[PDB]
Amino acid sequence: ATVLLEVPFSARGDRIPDAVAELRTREPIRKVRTITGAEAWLVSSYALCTQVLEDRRFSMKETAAAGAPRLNALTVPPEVVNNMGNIADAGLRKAVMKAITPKAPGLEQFLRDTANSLLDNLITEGAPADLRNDFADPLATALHCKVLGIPQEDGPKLFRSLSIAFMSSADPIPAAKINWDRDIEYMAGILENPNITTGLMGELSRLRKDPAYSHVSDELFATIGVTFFGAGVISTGSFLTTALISLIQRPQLRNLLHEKPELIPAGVEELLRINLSFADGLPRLATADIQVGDVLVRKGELVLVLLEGANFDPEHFPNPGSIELDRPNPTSHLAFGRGQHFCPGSALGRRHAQIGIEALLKKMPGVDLAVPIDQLVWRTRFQRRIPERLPVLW
Ligand code: HEM
Ligand SMILES: Nc1cccc(Cn2cncn2)c1
Ligand SMILES: Nc1cccc(Cn2cncn2)c1
Repeated sequence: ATVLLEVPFSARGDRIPDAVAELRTREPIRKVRTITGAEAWLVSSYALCTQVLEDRRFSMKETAAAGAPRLNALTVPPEVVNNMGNIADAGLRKAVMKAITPKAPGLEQFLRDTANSLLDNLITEGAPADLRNDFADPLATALHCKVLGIPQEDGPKLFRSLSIAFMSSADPIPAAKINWDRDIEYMAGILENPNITTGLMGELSRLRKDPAYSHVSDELFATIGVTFFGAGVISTGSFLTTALISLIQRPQLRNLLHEKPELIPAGVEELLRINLSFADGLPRLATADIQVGDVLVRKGELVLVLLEGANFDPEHFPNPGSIELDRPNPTSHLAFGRGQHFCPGSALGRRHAQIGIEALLKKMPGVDLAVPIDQLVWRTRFQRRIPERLPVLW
């Protein structure tokens, strides 16, 4: 006898497991067991991933209900799982979305200058350099302090919550509450701090005193700062780190982008498509009985949308493991989700990666791994796949 197939399959973010293509061909929706012991439906084709993400009866907010089958334990309060819904209900969606575009005057120049400074520091110090801890993550942290309007020197302490806040655990995590309550207290103080007049927190601070928002809670305003910092920094830092591995493993591409930097946006879009940064499928709870493929999903069941299942589906993306800059459907991947919950940071995340890559390739055109790739240490039981260190030379 064997036990029911367990998820996730592997924490390694440098290769896709052969099980994904076997599932997708043979059983593109099938039952699995999560780390909590709950059963769930794992969906792994482009067609069925899109179906689930476009039908709101597969609900994100209902995954927080008491007694539901769970992918992992909550690391935030349960109402926060409906964060963007709560922001829309408070009349804040347009303003939040506006503050996190990469379009603010000076923002791109600030990203380039920050990237170049970080890279000059590594060159001065000499190889090997850790491109996660000393490049991608500080670049994401600096970006988010600037986008929020908060001091750059507060970024490192906020960032050190993230190795716990984004855990994917079978059980509640006591440190996640300690850090959440401290970070909410910090963001509440930011809303009271007259120096904070720019970025997302400067805008929320003004709207908070405007009569049209007088009954929006201070808790929601503070929660927007904590959740957008955390989700944006973990998502951009982890994506850029694993994208740099994919790039370094393709010297030909590396060299093409270095020669013809105008191709960096197309290269980043393919790097998004093939990215393994999400460690788990996106969870949803069925609110009705719904046919998905050969399975009737029942009300109350958990469904997990496997992004690499969609993004490596050869019926949508022929030769899915190859980066091809001339695809006719280049942005149709699911790296930013799809439907109601499509990522509102998508433009920002694209620009962080494009600028980080352009700066790296101009400063370190000969970048290469400084250790055999199998020697990277992949973080486990986490919502992202990331190497603990990314040692390079040039
Ligand atoms: C390369 C970087 C990023 C990737 C790959 C990414 C990916 C995603 C994905 C897959 C979702 C959908 C989740 C779901 O449907 O269950 C999402 C939603 C979200 N993302 Fe991102 N993200 C990135 C950057 C950012 C940034 C920069 C921010 C904010 C500063 C951000 C904030 C959010 C929020 C608030 C949601 C929830 C939206 C909703 O529920 O309507 N993300 N992101
Ligand atoms: N209030 C709060 C904030 C963040 C996370 C949680 C869930 N949890 C409860 N104990 C450990 N984690 C509860
Ligand atoms: N960037 C990202 C990816 C997956 C899930 C989320 C959810 N979120 C909503 N508010 C903060 N985080 C955000």
